[PDB]
Amino acid sequence: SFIKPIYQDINSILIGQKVKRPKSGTLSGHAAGEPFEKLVYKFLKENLSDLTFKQYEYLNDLFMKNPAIIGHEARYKLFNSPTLLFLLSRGKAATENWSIENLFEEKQNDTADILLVKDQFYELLDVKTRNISKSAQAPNIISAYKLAQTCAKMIDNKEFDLFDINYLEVDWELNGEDLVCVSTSFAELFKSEPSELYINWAAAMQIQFHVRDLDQGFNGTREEWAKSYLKHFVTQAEQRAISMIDKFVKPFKKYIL
Amino acid sequence: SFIKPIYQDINSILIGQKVKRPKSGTLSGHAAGEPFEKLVYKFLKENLSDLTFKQYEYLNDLFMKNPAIIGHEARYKLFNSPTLLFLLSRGKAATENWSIENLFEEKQNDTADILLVKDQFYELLDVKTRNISKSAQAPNIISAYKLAQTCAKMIDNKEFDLFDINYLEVDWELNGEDLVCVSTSFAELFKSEPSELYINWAAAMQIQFHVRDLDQGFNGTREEWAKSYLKHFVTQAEQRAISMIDKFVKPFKKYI
DNA sequence: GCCGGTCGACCGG
DNA sequence: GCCGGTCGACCGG
Ligand SMILES: [Ca+2]
Ligand SMILES: [Ca+2]
Ligand SMILES: [Ca+2]
Ligand code: NA
Ligand code: NA
Repeated sequence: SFIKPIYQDINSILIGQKVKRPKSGTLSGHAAGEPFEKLVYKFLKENLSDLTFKQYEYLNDLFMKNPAIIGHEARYKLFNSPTLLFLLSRGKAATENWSIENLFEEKQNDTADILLVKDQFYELLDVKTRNISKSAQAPNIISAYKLAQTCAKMIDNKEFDLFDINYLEVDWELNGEDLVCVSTSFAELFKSEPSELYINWAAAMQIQFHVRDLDQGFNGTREEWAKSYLKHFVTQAEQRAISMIDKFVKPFKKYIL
Repeated sequence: SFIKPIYQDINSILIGQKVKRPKSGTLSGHAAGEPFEKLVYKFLKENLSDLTFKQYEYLNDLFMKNPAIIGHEARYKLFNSPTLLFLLSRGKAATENWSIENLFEEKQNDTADILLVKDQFYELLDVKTRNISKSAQAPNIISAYKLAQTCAKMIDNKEFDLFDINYLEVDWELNGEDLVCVSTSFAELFKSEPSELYINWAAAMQIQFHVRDLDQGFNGTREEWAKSYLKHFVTQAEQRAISMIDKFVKPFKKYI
């Protein structure tokens, strides 16, 4: 990680940073701590200025550093990596229409919140804000499906030393007429036991876990991670197939016969 | 519907309205046109003050005119309807610790945005916002599961005349800073063909469609709508179990 | 004390 | 038309 070494510099400037609350008055979903994510990034941009990039920010530069390139085919080859492309790309149309006049904007679908790149190594940073004023179910981490594919693309293309997926939990609470961070948590996806990783199918097939509680004792290799997770996914997919019928079918069959 | 009769009147007030954008970043999800639901409730309050209630505002009122009744037990009996309870009631410890000094607030998973009650009849209205500046996918209408549960309850209790679930789509487009409502659409769930409803399992098993495109020509009994929906629900469920395997199993089995 | 359901609203490598 | 993932972050009728 490119943040791990300065987690204390970050964690510190965070706790106690009174930030105005959303003018909307819902504090749910994106609006929840959206301003917080911005807060985190802004710091990196000033500390690790050379490695910090917003996912679209990276893209716009990537394309702009190669102006003599056009079309989707050519612009995709600029990733020099299938996996890393499947995680950061935009889509035929969006890619083909890119321009210095029609840049890329933040897309709700984007895999990573912030990108940290250096020495041909990428760190996909996804921050999760958590309202400490209450106790709720584990946040959405990432799509198990998009994770299963990323593993396939890793195994097939043999790319085990290219990127990392790390999370930064930002605990906040309501105080007065504005929000306030009260603590933080960091963890590395590829450092946790894959087999134990929880997949919430209904919840957009997302993996769910509080960063604060994520274990980090995986001693195996990266290749060993992918292959191990992909096995966990399938198993859970099968198990879910059955349970789905046992829960959304059986108890209702007495209304159609 | 207590809204329909004056749809044209609401549709005229909303068009033109504006809402300042948040942190000036990704106006999506709970942070998108969300604020427009606050304008629907407002105008609805001004023209139907005796029937407009935030689902929580309503519950706080119910309990407030029943000082004698305390405890989750009896407090639930205050709904006088299982189904509606499954759709409006709050948690156990929540209804227990309720006091005029600890009222209900906005819950993130509350079935409705607005509740229009009148003469023992309810209208669970769910407002939908949308940036028409782009051809986007259809929004989450409601949990297909929660719906199947609702119908099943409607048949166990014969409650085929008590509530209606309707939707109000409000389209907006960015204009400098604030977002300005440019259009509107209204539609009644229980009028659409319960069999042509699209269940997106990966998307919180939510029913998905754009209000402006929902068909309104069902010509059966409410009892029929339910029976049908459960037949359509149970079917799709089986089909999903099979689709999963061929999409999250076979293409990944080469890896072990 | 183990687990997963719901709301909001997004385009198509 | 039609089909369907994905990011965000929420507690118990
Ligand atoms: Ca995030
Ligand atoms: Ca709504
Ligand atoms: Ca299309
Ligand atoms: Na994520
Ligand atoms: Na809904």
